[PDB]
Amino acid sequence: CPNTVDCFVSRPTEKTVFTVFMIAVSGICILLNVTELCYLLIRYC
Amino acid sequence: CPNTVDCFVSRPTEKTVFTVFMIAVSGICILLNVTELCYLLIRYCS
Repeated sequence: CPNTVDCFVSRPTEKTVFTVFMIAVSGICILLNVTELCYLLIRYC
Repeated sequence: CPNTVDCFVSRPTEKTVFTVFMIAVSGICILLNVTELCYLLIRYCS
């Protein structure tokens, strides 16, 4: 590409919406998995 | 034009050759007119 070339993304807003959905659910899934580890690591140890 | 755009000149070498030719001949015309001042001045200086 000569110098700097401007390029344009397809459906940036719709992709952002679905990205936020997947990141938020993954963060929730992390918390749901940490608590189970916390419960299992207070009885045994 | 977005950012910097590359553009290409038509016949740059041919145009440079004629540019040098015009500049050189104009410089000669300058010298050929300065001497006429010297010839005119020495008449009124001596």
